[PDB]
Amino acid sequence: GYDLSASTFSPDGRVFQVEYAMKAVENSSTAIGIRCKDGVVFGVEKLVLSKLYEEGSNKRLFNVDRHVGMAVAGLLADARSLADIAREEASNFRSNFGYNIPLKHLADRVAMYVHAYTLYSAVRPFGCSFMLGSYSVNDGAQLYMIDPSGVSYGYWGCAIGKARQAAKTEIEKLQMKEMTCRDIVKEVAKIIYIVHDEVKDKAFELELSWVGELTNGRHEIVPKDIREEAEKYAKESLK
Amino acid sequence: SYDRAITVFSPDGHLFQVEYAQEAVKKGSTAVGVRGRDIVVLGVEKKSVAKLQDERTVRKICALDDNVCMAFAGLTADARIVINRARVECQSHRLTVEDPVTVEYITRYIASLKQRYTQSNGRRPFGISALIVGFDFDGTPRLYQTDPSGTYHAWKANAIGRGAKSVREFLEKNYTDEAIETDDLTIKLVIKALLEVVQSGGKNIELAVMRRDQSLKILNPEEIEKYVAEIE
Amino acid sequence: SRRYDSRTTIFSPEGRLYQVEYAMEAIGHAGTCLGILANDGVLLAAERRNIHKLLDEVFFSEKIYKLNEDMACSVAGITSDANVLTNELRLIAQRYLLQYQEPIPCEQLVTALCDIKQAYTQFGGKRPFGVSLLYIGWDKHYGFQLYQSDPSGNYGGWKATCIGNNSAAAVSMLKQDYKEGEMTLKSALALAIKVLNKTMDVSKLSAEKVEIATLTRENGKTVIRVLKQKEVEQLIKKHEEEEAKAE
Amino acid sequence: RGYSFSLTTFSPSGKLVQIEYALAAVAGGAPSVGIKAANGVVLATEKKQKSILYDERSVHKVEPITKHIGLVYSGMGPDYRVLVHRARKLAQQYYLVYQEPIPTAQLVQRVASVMQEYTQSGGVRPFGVSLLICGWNEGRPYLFQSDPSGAYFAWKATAMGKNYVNGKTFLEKRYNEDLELEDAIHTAILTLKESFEGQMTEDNIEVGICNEAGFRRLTPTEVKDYLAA
Amino acid sequence: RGSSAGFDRHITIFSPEGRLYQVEYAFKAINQGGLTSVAVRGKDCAVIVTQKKVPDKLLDSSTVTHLFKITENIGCVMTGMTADSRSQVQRARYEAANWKYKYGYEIPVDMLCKRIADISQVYTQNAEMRPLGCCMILIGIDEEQGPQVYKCDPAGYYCGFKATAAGVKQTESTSFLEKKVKKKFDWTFEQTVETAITCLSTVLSIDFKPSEIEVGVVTVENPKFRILTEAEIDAHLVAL
Amino acid sequence: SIMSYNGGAVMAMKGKNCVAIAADRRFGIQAQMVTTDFQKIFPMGDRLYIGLAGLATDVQTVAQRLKFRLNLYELKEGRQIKPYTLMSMVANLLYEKRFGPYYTEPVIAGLDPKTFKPFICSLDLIGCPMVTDDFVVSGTCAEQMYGMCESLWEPNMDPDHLFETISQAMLNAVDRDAVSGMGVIVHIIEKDKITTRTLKARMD
Amino acid sequence: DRGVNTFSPEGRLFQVEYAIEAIKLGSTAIGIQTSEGVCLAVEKRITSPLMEPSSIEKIVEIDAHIGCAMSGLIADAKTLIDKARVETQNHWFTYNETMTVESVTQAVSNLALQFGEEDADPGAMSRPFGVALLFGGVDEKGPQLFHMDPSGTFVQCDARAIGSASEGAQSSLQEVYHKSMTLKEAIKSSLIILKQVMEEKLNATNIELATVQPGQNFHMFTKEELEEVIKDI
Amino acid sequence: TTIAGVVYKDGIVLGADTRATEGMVVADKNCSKIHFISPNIYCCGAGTAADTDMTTQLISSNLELHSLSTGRLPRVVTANRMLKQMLFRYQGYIGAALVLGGVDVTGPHLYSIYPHGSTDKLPYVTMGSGSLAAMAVFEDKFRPDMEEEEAKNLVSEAIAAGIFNDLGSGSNIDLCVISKNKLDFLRPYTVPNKKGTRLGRYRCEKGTTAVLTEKITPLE
Amino acid sequence: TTIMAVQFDGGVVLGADSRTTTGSYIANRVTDKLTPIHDRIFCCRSGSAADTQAVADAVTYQLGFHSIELNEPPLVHTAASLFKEMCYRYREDLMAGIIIAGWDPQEGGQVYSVPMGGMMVRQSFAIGGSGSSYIYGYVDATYREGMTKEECLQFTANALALAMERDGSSGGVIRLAAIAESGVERQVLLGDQIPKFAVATL
Repeated sequence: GYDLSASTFSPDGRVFQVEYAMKAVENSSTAIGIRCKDGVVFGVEKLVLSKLYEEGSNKRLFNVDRHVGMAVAGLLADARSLADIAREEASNFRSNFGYNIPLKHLADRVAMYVHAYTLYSAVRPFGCSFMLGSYSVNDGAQLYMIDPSGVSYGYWGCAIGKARQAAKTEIEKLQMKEMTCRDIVKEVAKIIYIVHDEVKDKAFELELSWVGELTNGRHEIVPKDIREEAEKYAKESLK
Repeated sequence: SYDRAITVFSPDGHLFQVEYAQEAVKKGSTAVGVRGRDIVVLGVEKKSVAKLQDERTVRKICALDDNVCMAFAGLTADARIVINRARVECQSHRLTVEDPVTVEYITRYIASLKQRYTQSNGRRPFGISALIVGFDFDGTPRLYQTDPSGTYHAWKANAIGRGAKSVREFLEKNYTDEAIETDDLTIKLVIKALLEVVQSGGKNIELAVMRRDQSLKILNPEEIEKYVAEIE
Repeated sequence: SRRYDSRTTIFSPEGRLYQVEYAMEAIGHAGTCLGILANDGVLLAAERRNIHKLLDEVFFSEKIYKLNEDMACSVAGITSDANVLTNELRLIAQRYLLQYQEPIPCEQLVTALCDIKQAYTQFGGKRPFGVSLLYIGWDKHYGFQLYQSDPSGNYGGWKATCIGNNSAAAVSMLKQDYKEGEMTLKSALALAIKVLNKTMDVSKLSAEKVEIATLTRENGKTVIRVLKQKEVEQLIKKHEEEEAKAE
Repeated sequence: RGYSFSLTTFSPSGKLVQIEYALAAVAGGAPSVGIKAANGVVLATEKKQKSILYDERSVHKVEPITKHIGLVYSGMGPDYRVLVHRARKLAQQYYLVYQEPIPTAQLVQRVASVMQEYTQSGGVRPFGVSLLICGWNEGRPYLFQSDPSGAYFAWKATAMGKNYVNGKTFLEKRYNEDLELEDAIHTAILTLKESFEGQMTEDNIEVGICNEAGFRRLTPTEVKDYLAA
Repeated sequence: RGSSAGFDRHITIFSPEGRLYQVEYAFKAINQGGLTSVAVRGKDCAVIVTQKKVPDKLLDSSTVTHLFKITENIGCVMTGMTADSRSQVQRARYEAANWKYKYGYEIPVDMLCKRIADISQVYTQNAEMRPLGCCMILIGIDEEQGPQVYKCDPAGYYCGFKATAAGVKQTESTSFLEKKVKKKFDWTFEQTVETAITCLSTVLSIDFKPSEIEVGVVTVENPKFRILTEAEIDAHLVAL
Repeated sequence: SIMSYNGGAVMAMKGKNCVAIAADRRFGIQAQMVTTDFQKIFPMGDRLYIGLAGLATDVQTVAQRLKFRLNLYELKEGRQIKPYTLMSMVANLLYEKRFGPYYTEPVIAGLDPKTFKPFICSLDLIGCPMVTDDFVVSGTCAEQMYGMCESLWEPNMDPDHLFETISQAMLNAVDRDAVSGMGVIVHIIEKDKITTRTLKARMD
Repeated sequence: DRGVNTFSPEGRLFQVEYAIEAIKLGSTAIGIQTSEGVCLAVEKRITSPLMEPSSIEKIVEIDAHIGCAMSGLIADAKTLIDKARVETQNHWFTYNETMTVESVTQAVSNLALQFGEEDADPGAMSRPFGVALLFGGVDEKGPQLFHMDPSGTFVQCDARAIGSASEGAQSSLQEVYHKSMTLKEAIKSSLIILKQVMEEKLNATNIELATVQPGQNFHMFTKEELEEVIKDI
Repeated sequence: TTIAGVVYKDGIVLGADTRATEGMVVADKNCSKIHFISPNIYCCGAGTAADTDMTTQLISSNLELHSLSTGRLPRVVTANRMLKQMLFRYQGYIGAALVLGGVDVTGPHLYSIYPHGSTDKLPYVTMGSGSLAAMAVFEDKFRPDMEEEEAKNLVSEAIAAGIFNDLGSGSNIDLCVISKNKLDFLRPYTVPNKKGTRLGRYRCEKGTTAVLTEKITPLE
Repeated sequence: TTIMAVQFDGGVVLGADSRTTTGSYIANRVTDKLTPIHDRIFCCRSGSAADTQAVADAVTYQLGFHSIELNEPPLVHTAASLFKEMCYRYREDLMAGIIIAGWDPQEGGQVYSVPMGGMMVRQSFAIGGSGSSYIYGYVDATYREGMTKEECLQFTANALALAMERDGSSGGVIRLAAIAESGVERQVLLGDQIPKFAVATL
């Protein structure tokens, strides 16, 4: 009975309620994010369950500040909760220090909020991983990813979701360090379609959002003129 | 603050902690109250006298106000909390109404307090029942009984404690207008009901009688043997 | 968390409080403590437990703990929980004096501790105090008094009672050699040593294994006086010799 | 949010088993010996580190509370320190009220009343620490033991830790009531020798004395002088 | 051997042998990261060396670190659960700044390990919370005492060390490195870095690259905590 | 001046191996007396008395708050209090309500219970302790009996000289004060006995 | 083993599911809404002959225009019917109007499911209420009658029986009710159905009847008034 | 009140008067105004004397907590910052007027601490009602790095200048010399003025005072 | 009090008097009103000394904890914002007129005056204190865009010397502090090093 609480280690030193909560992320569809020379491009394989949902429901790409975006994967109600936490931390930073929050600090303030629910029996861990991404002129492009345990690492590319391992091999053969943001979007859409299973989970709507030098460091959804010119590019190499 | 639901429902709709607090009442010493025409008589059954009690301070008939006095059965320590909180409410009611309480008012206060610990967090129910007797300003005698559930009823005669299933079967066949006529014959109706339950017998009971103004007085031990010899 | 809780303040299906009844058995293996009411005083006769050879003699007693100018107690059970109770009785005894400028009546002090003890048996989810404890005292309204207070929170006034180990055998001996309205103080000291022989399993007494305190009135002032070692050794020898003159 | 229920409850035999199990934590700890002489109290314990890499001059097991009260433990290391910093705080809360150095009995009554509280408060285990507490007040030496229940006992001499029952029998032979302090330090070191399992040096033990000059623990230069005899 | 009765398996209450069965599992939680940290103090220096396993090619290796800067003069290395690691670092950084605000001088390594261990004791005594599955090793330069290497653990025990290891190969690298606390002083100068690296190199059998470890130093000539660059580590790794 | 509402004058004087404390007997309103038996000297020990002047509700409150804390002290500590320690007990009690103070300036006078060393003290209304070896005064006629005791006090007085000094310094001060008087009570605290003499004063 | 706020695998929220089974042990109460008034009739369930039956107040005044009928755990109702009475007086205080019968039922049923054991209040309900309540009165919309199951589900009913014999008296209410019957014919219909379902012999001591008309206020029948109705049955 | 401090070569010298007035009438001939904080830090106190008692006793107890926790000698910057952060918290409603001074491991340090919570670290400060008289001696005759005999003679001349010129100062001069080695708390360092010799004798005979009633209760 | 900070290309030059008055008595004549908030960020303090020393110690705590988390040397605007948030929350309790100057790698030598009330403006030079009123015409006449480090040191010294001459609440010595990329070069102008200005004849 070593797995009913987050305030309980296993006899081999594991907190299973944390490790069960990251099975919930592994049951969610794959969201990837690639840090390049000009910025960060997110991409979510958003599984649309019913035909009755409007195109844009259950949105997985969040704006947590005007320069920071958030791609989530996992239990979506927990993800919208942490998006509000990351918005409050980015708000309180500007109200106390007067400038846009660095992505290093914002990722660490939110990961220590996630970590705070891995310690007690009064709460459960969050059932979501989520990537953060921003661009500054001074700080450059940055991509951090926070696990349900509360650990935050910087990435050149992260691939949370079901096809986590299969998407990491596609990001690893990409050489993102020299490529620009309009070239990464054509590649993120390739990686999303190649890891999507056209047998198990049927319908899916691609969601793409960058933040980079071409937006003067603003995070926004990729426009449909550039989005459709990458979905057409992705199907042409899917053969 | 310890906020945990102690009294919860069970399948078939029972509150176990309320039912188990009523088993604490049935393990207590037997208390009998009957209601006469201008007299109310409370009597409790002292289980053991032991020749070493200072009997002044284990009396089970208290006095809530000048017009209201009660007798309990069950957990003696739970009663003393109920007796004292009823005495505070009887004084707050003289403060705000400029009148002594009615007997049904302090019965409602005791019952709603007993209901409150069956439904609040972190509390067990009181393990007591309370036979409350008194007189109105009109002079009508009253006799009430609260349960650990918080339910209260008026009674012509009632019995709580151990053996009360047999004392109430006695009183339902012997309570009439003729035995409730004389004030002394009303007092022997409690003593006859107690001696059916006292398994050792004798002058090992306690009994308090309250008439109208010139109010409550608990009867002495040799003043109780005068009635027990008149029923021998 | 509901898993880790033990539910200390619930009822048994027979109508019992387990943690109260389990605290009562902590006391039946504690030091034997008795109290006897006389016509001019009340005494306490605690059998001393900490009787090791390498113990010092710091503070006035081992299990007495005078509460007031006019009343003292005596504890048996958990030693540590008794110290929390006896600080609390001294606060109640001094909050009455602060509020009324009269000493606390002894029944009103026992009642107030027994409300604190009852409150841990009904709400809060804590364990009860596993301390039953005696009380001796004087007040204006009834004079010399003797009380006992179980961990349930109910109390009683006694003429002679006993708590601790072999209390049931000690009570029955106090049912027969105690006379109501006829016990002097010096007769009650000899009854205390008589009970502390057939209820202590050792061969005899030595006054390092007992502690006696008497409470009397002397010129309008209550004196509480723990008897010294020679004062009890004379009482042991007055009973160790008089038992030879009865067989 | 914090548990509000007692983790220490009565067993059906009438025992507080979490206290009885915290005594087992004490009786597995390192041996600590206290001896009250006629002009001082010596507190000695086995300060035997696990490896050579551990700095012996870093942490201390004989800790002063005031200038005149020090104490030592057998049991758990970290539970001692929360209890030894509150003891230092209770000793100064007395001094702010009364402007008198706290009596040694009064400090032990305040520390043990804390240790009682974590046997009854919600969501806490007891301390796994017994305390030998020494002090010099009113021209008299004092030695107290504070058990994990919260019970305190004044001792002429006693011992805790591993082999405490064998060690306390050794105190009952070699304890005179009219010793001096310098003759009690040797008999305290010899009790730590009756169960040591090795060759004890100036760094493998820790000695603290309390005479009318106050409390101090002995320097390792001073421990070597007493080990020569 | 070890008995168990009740909820000794789940909350920090006492075993029947008085063991804190739950606190001993947080020490197993330190080995879950798979890493080993080595700390050693010289005469004018104190060095921390830990493994740097960037297991993914896509990790930014500038962020994969276990060395942390608590104050300008106190450095840290962490071993164990990486999220519990970062929480204790922020609590150490916070407790070290209240010292400067309340007392006006820089906190010692003495009293920063003592306060962090007093926080960790509260987790081992309250049932509502688990211990942190991580251990902190702090280094620094005191004014009078010199170089200090102090390690606190999940139990709340914070003792001082001439040389410490932590993590998976902790026992293999304490039994090794206690043999170099033999004849004089483990070469107590600036090439105790070489003592720290060859200790970690032996128990891992790795013979590290320039960027497979990370080294943190303090000195008396430079009391500020510095993280060595991979060009500075390869100046030491090529010397052995 | 709110401490001149009820009036009052308490003075304590040190002798050789004995102390003396003295007070007036008048209870009053701003200029009106009600009783001539008002207690201002309270027995805080076997041979240790406190004397309180000032506002009469605080003369009664602080003496009861101190009797509260001292009886807790004497039960817990198992001994009688030392006169220096009572001084720190009063100084904690008066400072704990600093903003909104008890309007009393108490003097204490007693003997060390194991040395018989004489001790007198004076406190301000927010508890600033003054230990002197000559004399301490407190009340409405402070200046009347500062200069009166600066002349009559001699070091190392016998108990009979100490009574004739503190009583000639109380009488000549409160007969020069309007709201102090109606009698003077004097306690001579020696090692073997406490002698208490009320003495003939002007009843105007 | 499980908390008070726990859903069944069928999604039923256990403690409410068991508080509904508590009502089936309480005495039978009948309400009938006609266009000329509502009637509330309840079995008293006299346990002992020594019990004075004038204290079994299973029908109470809420305001002058609303009366309530209870079944189940009568002690649990007294906190609901006191919150009912204070809410009507707070509505009269603020708005100088009588509160409607629906909104008194809506306010009381907001207290159902307001229980819990995780900081719901410093004093909060540990458990749901073991009562069903039949509110009945005349508002500006006319005569109305409401049910108040412990799930906080409140429903307007034309005729509704609650208690130990509800399933069987609700089968009798659906046969004899129609939307134009009179209050005299509803009082009489509420006693033929109480005759089928009561254990003891139905007299004017073990029943309790009260009506609310549009003209008159709430009133409860006396001993002399009930004797006329029982002879008609 | 006249309190002063100075910093000499290898230590620090504090000084104070002994007069405590209840308005314009002298209450205490022999008030002690230099207060213990640690064995290396003392503090002179001016202004509200009950505030300086109950403030320096708390910072002394807080540094008694702090010293044997850390296991080393406390610092004068620590005693400063406990004082100034407490006096700022009460916003000047407690009148602690302080000449904190001492020698820690970093050297001799002296602070003046104003009741609103501002501090200042000078080689010489004076506080109190006779402070302006005592600064005139220090602005005249202070030079840096003096000997102990030169610095004790300067603080005693500064305190005496407050004694003979301020009405709220007098009766004696307390000194406190704190160095790295010694601690000389010189309680009557100088008696500049003493009481005149009584030319008469006014002792009353036994029986000069009439009594009304008399109780004698003997003691055990 | 007379405080001053002048920005040049590559850093800032600070300046203060040393006189703290308790009324018209000089309680301290050698104060350091240039409190270091971090390694390249100071503040100048005018107003209530208990207020400005408590705010500067609070912001030094908040800025040093900010820089230890972010692992970056902090911005001068970040320090000035912490002063602004401090003495705007407590503007009816803290009578504190602050000017913040410093250097940061991002946007160079910066000056921020946060006067009483808690507004914050970046200025190319700003003065504050009771003696600042006496030199507004002088600093507006001879300020020039593009002064060097030693040319701003002469300008801050001349303006503080003119205000010490006319204000009773200003005097003592001139404390200068030049903060640049390399570090802080503090200097004290004492006695005959204060710039002298001629009084009228006859």
